[PDB]
Amino acid sequence: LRQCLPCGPGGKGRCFGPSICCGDELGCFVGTAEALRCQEENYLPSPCQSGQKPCGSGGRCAAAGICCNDESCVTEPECR
Amino acid sequence: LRQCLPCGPGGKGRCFGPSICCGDELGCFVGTAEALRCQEENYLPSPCQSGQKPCGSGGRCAAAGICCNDESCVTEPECR
Repeated sequence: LRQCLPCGPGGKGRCFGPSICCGDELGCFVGTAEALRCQEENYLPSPCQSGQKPCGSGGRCAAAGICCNDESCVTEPECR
Repeated sequence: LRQCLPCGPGGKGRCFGPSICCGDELGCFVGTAEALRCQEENYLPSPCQSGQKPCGSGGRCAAAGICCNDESCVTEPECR
């Protein structure tokens, strides 16, 4: 599968959704200027590979201590 | 009730959780440096007033198109 789109400061983050941009050390940007690029995800039916640990309801440990699916993010200790 | 703590760039955002900082036009920062100040919320038992529309369950429209509670945020059109 294709890698998820790079986003945020220095492209250190990855798009987990159309409006979600996260990096392990950066945290998660939801609906901010940093996640603007991620809008392209809506035009790629191809699911992407982040390589992050699965979590919650079909989620992914998008960042340290944060579990996000394509539309939400929750603080999760298990993601540390 | 006390107003919620200010956070983010130019203090235009406010803390909805210990790790969540949002601004109507800025979007939401979950676990990012912008939300570091929000940790202080953990040492304030009393609830704060954000003056924002309710949403989901316990959630508040923290930003245009985003509903958040103390530990999570979700893209929500009802918040636009």
